[PDB]
Amino acid sequence: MERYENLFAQLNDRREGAFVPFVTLGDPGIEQSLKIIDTLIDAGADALELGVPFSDPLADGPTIQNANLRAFAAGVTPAQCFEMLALIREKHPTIPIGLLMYANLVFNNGIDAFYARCEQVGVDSVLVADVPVEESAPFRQAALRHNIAPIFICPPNADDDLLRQVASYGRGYTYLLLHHLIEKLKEYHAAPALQGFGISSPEQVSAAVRAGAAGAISGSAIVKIIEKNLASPKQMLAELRSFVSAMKAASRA
Amino acid sequence: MERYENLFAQLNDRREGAFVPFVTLGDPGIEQSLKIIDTLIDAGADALELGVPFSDPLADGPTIQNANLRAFAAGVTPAQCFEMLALIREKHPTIPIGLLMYANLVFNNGIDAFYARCEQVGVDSVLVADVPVEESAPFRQAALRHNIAPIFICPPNADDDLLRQVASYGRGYTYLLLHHLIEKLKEYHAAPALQGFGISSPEQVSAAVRAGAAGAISGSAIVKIIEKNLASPKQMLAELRSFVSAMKAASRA
Amino acid sequence: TTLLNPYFGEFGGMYVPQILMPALNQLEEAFVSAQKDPEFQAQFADLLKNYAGRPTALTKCQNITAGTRTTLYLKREDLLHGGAHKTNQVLGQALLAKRMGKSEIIAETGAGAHGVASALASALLGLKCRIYMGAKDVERQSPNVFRMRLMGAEVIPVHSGSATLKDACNEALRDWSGSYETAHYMLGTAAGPHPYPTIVREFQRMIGEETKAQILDKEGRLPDAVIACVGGGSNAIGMFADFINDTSVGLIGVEPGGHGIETGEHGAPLKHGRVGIYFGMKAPMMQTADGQIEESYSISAGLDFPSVGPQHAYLNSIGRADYVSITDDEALEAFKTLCRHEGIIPALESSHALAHALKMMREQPEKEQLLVVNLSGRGDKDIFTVHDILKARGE
Amino acid sequence: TTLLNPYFGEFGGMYVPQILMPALNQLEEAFVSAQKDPEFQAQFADLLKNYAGRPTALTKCQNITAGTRTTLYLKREDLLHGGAHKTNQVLGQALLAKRMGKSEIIAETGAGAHGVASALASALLGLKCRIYMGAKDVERQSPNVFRMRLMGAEVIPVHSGSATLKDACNEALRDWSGSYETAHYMLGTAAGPHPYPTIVREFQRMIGEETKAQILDKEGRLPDAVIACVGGGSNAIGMFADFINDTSVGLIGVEPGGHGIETGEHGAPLKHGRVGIYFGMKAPMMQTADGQIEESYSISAGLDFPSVGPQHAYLNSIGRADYVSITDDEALEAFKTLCRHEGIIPALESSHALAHALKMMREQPEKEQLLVVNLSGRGDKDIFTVHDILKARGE
Ligand SMILES: Cc1ncc(COP(=O)(O)O)c(C/N=C(\CNc2ccccc2O)C(=O)O)c1O
Ligand SMILES: Cc1ncc(COP(=O)(O)O)c(C/N=C(\CNc2ccccc2O)C(=O)O)c1O
Ligand SMILES: [Cl-]
Ligand SMILES: [Cl-]
Ligand SMILES: [Cl-]
Ligand SMILES: [Cl-]
Ligand SMILES: [Cl-]
Ligand SMILES: [Cl-]
Ligand SMILES: [Cl-]
Ligand SMILES: [Cl-]
Ligand SMILES: [Cl-]
Ligand SMILES: [Cl-]
Ligand SMILES: [Cl-]
Ligand SMILES: [Cl-]
Ligand SMILES: [Cl-]
Ligand SMILES: [Cl-]
Ligand SMILES: [Cl-]
Ligand SMILES: [Cl-]
Ligand SMILES: [Cl-]
Ligand SMILES: [Cl-]
Ligand SMILES: [Cl-]
Ligand SMILES: [Cl-]
Ligand SMILES: [Cl-]
Ligand SMILES: [Cl-]
Ligand SMILES: [Cl-]
Ligand SMILES: [Cl-]
Ligand SMILES: [Cl-]
Ligand SMILES: [Cl-]
Ligand SMILES: [Cl-]
Ligand SMILES: [Cl-]
Ligand SMILES: [Cl-]
Ligand SMILES: [Cl-]
Ligand SMILES: [Cl-]
Ligand SMILES: [Cl-]
Ligand SMILES: [Cs+]
Ligand SMILES: [Cs+]
Ligand SMILES: [Cs+]
Ligand SMILES: [Cs+]
Ligand SMILES: [Cs+]
Repeated sequence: MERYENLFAQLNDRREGAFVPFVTLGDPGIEQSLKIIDTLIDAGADALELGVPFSDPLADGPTIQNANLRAFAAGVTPAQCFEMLALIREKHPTIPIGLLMYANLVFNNGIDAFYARCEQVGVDSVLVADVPVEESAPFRQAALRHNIAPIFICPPNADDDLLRQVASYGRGYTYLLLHHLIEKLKEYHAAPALQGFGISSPEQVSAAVRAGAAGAISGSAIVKIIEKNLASPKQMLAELRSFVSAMKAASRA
Repeated sequence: MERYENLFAQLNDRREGAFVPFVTLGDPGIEQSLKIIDTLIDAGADALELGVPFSDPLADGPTIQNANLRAFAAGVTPAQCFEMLALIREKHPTIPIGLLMYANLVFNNGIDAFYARCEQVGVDSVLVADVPVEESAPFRQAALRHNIAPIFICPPNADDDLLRQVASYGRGYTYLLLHHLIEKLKEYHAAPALQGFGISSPEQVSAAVRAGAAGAISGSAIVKIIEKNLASPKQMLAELRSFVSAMKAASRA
Repeated sequence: TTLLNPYFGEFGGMYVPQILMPALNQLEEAFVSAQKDPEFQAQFADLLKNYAGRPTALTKCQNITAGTRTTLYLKREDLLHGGAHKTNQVLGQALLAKRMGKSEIIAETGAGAHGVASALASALLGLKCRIYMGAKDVERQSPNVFRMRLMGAEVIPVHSGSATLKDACNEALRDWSGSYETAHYMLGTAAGPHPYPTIVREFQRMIGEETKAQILDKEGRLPDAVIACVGGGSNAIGMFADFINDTSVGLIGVEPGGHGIETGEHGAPLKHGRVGIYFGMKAPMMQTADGQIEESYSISAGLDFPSVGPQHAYLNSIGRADYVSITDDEALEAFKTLCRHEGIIPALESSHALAHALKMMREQPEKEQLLVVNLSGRGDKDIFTVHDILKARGE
Repeated sequence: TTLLNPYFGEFGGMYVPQILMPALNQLEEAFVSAQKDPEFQAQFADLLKNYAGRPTALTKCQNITAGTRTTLYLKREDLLHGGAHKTNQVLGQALLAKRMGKSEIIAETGAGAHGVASALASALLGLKCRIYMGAKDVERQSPNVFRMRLMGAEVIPVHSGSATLKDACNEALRDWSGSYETAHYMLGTAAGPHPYPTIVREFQRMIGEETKAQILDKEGRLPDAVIACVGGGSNAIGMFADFINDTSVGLIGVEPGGHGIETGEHGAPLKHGRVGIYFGMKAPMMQTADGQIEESYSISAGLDFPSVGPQHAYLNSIGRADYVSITDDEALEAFKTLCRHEGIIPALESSHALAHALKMMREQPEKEQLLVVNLSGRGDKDIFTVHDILKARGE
C-alpha cells in the first residue's frame, strides 16, 4: 500500500503539514484504547504512531514508561496489540499506522514473521527504537519485503554520513530528532521529514512546517492528557479531541 | 610481732593442724563483714586470710569475683578495709591476720607506705596474688622492714629452683597450691606449709596434716556459705560456725 | 563504522537508540587510543598497585581438598580495595572518562559493589558520581548505599519497570544519552553495547594474567581449569582472557541456579534462556514466550541478572568455555565450608564458583586436577543474609 | 630467670600469679627458638604473602593535602586479609602455638578484629579457638561475633568486672593458667606480661620494614614522621620498630581523647594516667585515686582500653616517641574526609592517627613534611556507628 505517500501527496496539494500523535496500545485498557484512538482520528490525526507495551523501554521517558505500566496492569500482550491493529485498520482504511517497537519484540518469534504479521493487519511503518542504522539491515530488509516502511531517527547530533544513510534506508517519513538537516535530507531525497522533538503546542507544528518539514509528531503530549484524565474517561476524550484539533489546525497554516 | 610463729609453736605442741579461712573484707557489707569475721574466730579459725576488693582480681574464680561485686556494691574502699583491720586486731590480739592483695593496691600510694600501714593496724602477712617470686623483691623488702611476712604460692607446677626461692623468701607460712614438695620445703627450711588447694571438707584438712603440712587454708568454701545465705544473716552465721568447727575439729586429728 | 569488531560471532552489537551511537563511538576511540598510550597504561598500573593493592594473592586451600587429588587455589580479588574485583575496571574507566574530558560518572548497581567501586574511584579522581539503583535494591542495600554517599556519590533510586538492576541498567542508559557530552557511563560488567564487553575484559584481564604467572611459579604448569561465577560476565572474562589461547586450560563459568533450574527461579540465561536483544546487546536472555524480559532470581544479588555478556555466549557456542549452574543451597554450603576450613568469608557470588569446584573434587575425588577459583569478592556484605537463613532453617 | 629482658626501662615485667610463670617461660623459649629457625620464618612469610596478601600498598593521598606542603602516605593495613593489621601477628602466634604442640587458642577481643583474626588463623591452621569478649562487647559486636562463629570459634561472654575488654583480658589469663598445657593465649596487642610486648612487636614489624622500603623507593628518603593510633600498642609499635634507630624519623602515637581529656572520658593513660600494675605489666593506667582500674572511653571500641604497652611508655619517657590525643569529633572528621576525598573508608581507630596528621598539616600548611599514617584497618565495621552519629547530629 502507499498510505504515507498518498497522505503526503494530499497534504502537499493542500499546502498542509502532517500532524501525527503517539499513543500506547492498550493504555489504559483495550476498549478505552480503541476509543482513544478513534477520538484521535475523528479529531484530525493525519497518521498514528502506536507503541506496543514492553518490559524495558530504553528510549522512553517517564510519561511513556507509565503508559506501559498502565497497559501491563491491564494485561496487554503483543498478540492483543495485533488484534487491535487489525480492528483499527478495518475501521480506517487510509490513515497511515506506524508502530514504535523495541527490538526484542520484533526479533522474538523471527524478524520476517513479525513484519509479515504487520503486513497482514495493515500496518504501514515500524520504527525500532533501539536499532540504530548500523544494526538495521535485517530489519529494513524484512520491512521492505512485507511492504512496511522502516522508520529511522535523525537525531540532533547527526552527521553527513548519517544523513545519507537515513536518506537511503528510510521510507514513509524521516523521524527528525534546523535547516541544514531538513535541506540535506531533501538534497539526499530522504522520505519526507516529520519533526518529533518535544512538540506539545500548535505553534511547534507551524514552526516545523515553516522550517521545511512535512509535518510534526507529538510523541508524548497525548499520553500526558490520557494521564491527567484517568478518573474521567468522558473528559479524557474531550481534551484529546480539543488538543488534536488545535494541533491539526496549526498545520493548515 | 611473732603471731604466725607463736601459733605454729602452740599447734606443734598440741599436735594440731592449722585451719585458716579466707573471706572478702566488706562482703556483703562492713558491719556484717565484721560480724562474719568474729563468727569465724569464735568458731575455731586459727588465722584469717582477708581480701581487699579490687576492680580486676586476676587470680580469683567466680566465687570470689562475686564477693568483690558484693563489697563494691556496698561501696567498700581500701581505706575502709584498713579501718576494719584495726578494729579486728583491737578485738583479737593474737590471731594471725594475712591479707590477699592485688599488686596495684599495694603499689598505688607507694609500696613502703602500704606495708607501713599494714604494720600500724597489726596485719601479720601479705600475699600479693599477681606478683611472682621473680618480681617480688621490692614487696618482700618493704614487708620485712615493717614486720610483715611476705607469703608466696608454691604451685603444683613448681620446680626445685622455685622451691629454694620460696623457701628462702617467704615467711609466716608457705601457701601450697605431694610429699616431694612438703619434704623439700622442710629440707630448705621454708616457712611451715599450709595446703590451700580447693580444701572444702574436714577430711581435706586431715589429709593435709598427714602429708606433713602444718595446716590447711580454705580459700573459697567460706564465701560459698556467705553466698548461699545472703537473705538470712542469722543462718549465715550458724552455717559459718558449723562449717569452721567441723574443719577445725579435723585438725586436732 | 567502528574501529573494533562489536560482535563475538552472532552475539553482541550496539543495540542502542541512534542518539547514543556517537557516545559509543567516542568511547571506543578513546579506548583504542588509551591502549596504545604508555602514559595511560602507567597511570592505570599505578592506581592498581598503590591504591587498589595489586597483585592479589593466590592462596592454596589445603584443608578443603584433604583426602582428594584436587589441588585448589583461590585468586584473592576479595583482598582488592573495595572488597571485590569490580575495582579494577572502574579505575581504568575513570581514567578513560578523564581522557575524554568528562567530569561526571553514571553507574548502575544492584548488590552495590560496583556502585561503591564507582564512588571510590570518583572520589579519588575528582569526578561527580551518580549511581542508579533499582528502588528494590536501595531498600535492601542500606550499607552499600551509605558507603557510596559517604564517598560523595549521589544514589538515584529507580522505580521504573521492576525497579531493579535491569531497570537501573535502563535508567543509566537513558541518562547517558542526554548527558554524554559531560558524563561517562561506567558500566559495571562485561555486557551491554560495544565497546563495553571489550573494554571491561581488557580492564579486568590482569586477574588471569597474574593467575597464570602465579600458578607457573608455584606449580610449574598451567591449571587444568579456572572457574568463575557469572553475573554479567566481568570477573569470569577477567580470569579467562589470558587463558583463551591455552587450549588445555578449561574455562568454566557458573551461573546462579537459584531455587533450581526446573523452578524457573534462577539467573542462568546462557544455558537456560534464549537469544534476545536487550541492554544494547544480542545475547541469551531470560524472556517470556512473548519476548518480555523476565525477572531473574538468585540468593546472591550480584548474580541476579537475566542476561549475560556476549563473549561468554560466544565462547560457549564454539565449545571453548563450559557453563554450569549452582543452586542457592550449594552456594551456601560452599560459603560455610570456606569460612570454617580456610578462614576466608567469600562473597555469595564467588561462593557459586567455589561450590562448582568443590563438586568437581567430590564427584571424582581420585581425579588429579589443578583448579583455580576466582574469589571475586569478600562476603562481609552477606553475613546478615546468611545469618537470617541459618537461623530460619534452624542451625 | 628469662632469656630476654622483660622490661623497657621501668615498664613491663611479668606480673602474673606464680602458676602462669612456666607458661610465659615456655612461650619465650619457643619464640627465641622460632626466631632463629629459617623454617619457621619461611612458613610465616608464606602465610603473610599468599594468605594475608602482604606486602600491603603504600598509598599517596594527594587530594587531602592539596594546597599545603605536606606529602601524606597511608600504609594500607586496611587491605590485609581480615581488614586490619591484627592478622599479621596472629599468624605468627598461631605457628608458635603449633610449634609448642598446643591444639587450642584463647584470645580476648573487644571491637572484634583481633577475635576475627584469631578465629580465621585458627580455622586455617587447625586450632580450636575460644574468644573471651566482655558481655557488653558481645552485645554491640553481633557482626564480628557471627564472623568468628562462622569460622568455627567459640565466643565466650564475660560478665565479671565491668564485662568489657579489660575483664575479657582478665578472663583469658584466668583460663590460660589452668589450660596452658593444651591452650595458647593469643594476646591481641603489644602489652600484657613478657614476652608478649616483645613477640607482638616482632610479629608486626613488617609494617614499618615495608613502609621504609616503600618510602625510599618513592621519595628517596625516610619520612619526617610516622603516625599511628594506640589502643594497646601493636599497630603503632609495628610501624615504629624499624625506624627506632633512624633518629631523624618522628614516631607519633595517638591515644583516644574521647569526649575530651578534661572530661575524664578518654583512653589516654600514657599521657594522662599514672603508672600501675595490671594485666601482668607495670605500665601507665587510668586508675582511681585509690588504685582501682578505671573504665576508659572512646567512640572507637578498638582504642577503648585503660592502659598501654610498656615499650610505648618507655619510648615516651626517653623522648624517642611523642604521644598526643585526638577526640571523638576529630576522629569522625578525619573519617569523613578520607571517605570523601580519597575513597577509602578507614577504621575509626585509624581515623585517630589520620586526624593527627591532618592537624600537623593544617596547623602549619607551609611546613614541608613527609608523613606516613598507619591505616591500621578498614571501617566497614564502623559505618553503622558513624551513620547513627551523623543522623543524630543532623547531617
Ligand atoms: C563480588 C562479585 N562477584 C561477582 C559479581 C558478578 O558480576 P560479574 O563479575 O560482572 O559477572 C558481582 C556483581 N555485583 C554487582 C552486579 N553487577 C552487574 C551485573 C550485571 C549487570 C550489571 C552489573 O552492574 C554489583 O552491582 O556490585 C560481585 O559484586
Ligand atoms: C583496626 C584497629 N586499629 C587499631 C587498634 C588498636 O589496637 P593496637 O593496634 O593493638 O593498639 C585496633 C584494636 N582492636 C581491638 C582491640 N585490641 C586490644 C587492645 C588492647 C588490649 C587488648 C586488645 O585485644 C580488637 O579487639 O580487635 C584495631 O582493630
Ligand atoms: Cl522514540
Ligand atoms: Cl528514500
Ligand atoms: Cl590466691
Ligand atoms: Cl624462711
Ligand atoms: Cl595495553
Ligand atoms: Cl602501549
Ligand atoms: Cl571440608
Ligand atoms: Cl554522608
Ligand atoms: Cl547529591
Ligand atoms: Cl533516568
Ligand atoms: Cl610473559
Ligand atoms: Cl614448581
Ligand atoms: Cl583441562
Ligand atoms: Cl579444555
Ligand atoms: Cl527459554
Ligand atoms: Cl575450542
Ligand atoms: Cl562437572
Ligand atoms: Cl587423574
Ligand atoms: Cl628472624
Ligand atoms: Cl633465622
Ligand atoms: Cl579536603
Ligand atoms: Cl555458624
Ligand atoms: Cl562452641
Ligand atoms: Cl574464665
Ligand atoms: Cl635492607
Ligand atoms: Cl625518588
Ligand atoms: Cl622529624
Ligand atoms: Cl625525631
Ligand atoms: Cl591520674
Ligand atoms: Cl631519643
Ligand atoms: Cl603537633
Ligand atoms: Cl619547611
Ligand atoms: Cs599485594
Ligand atoms: Cs589435596
Ligand atoms: Cs546471570
Ligand atoms: Cs601537597
Ligand atoms: Cs588506650
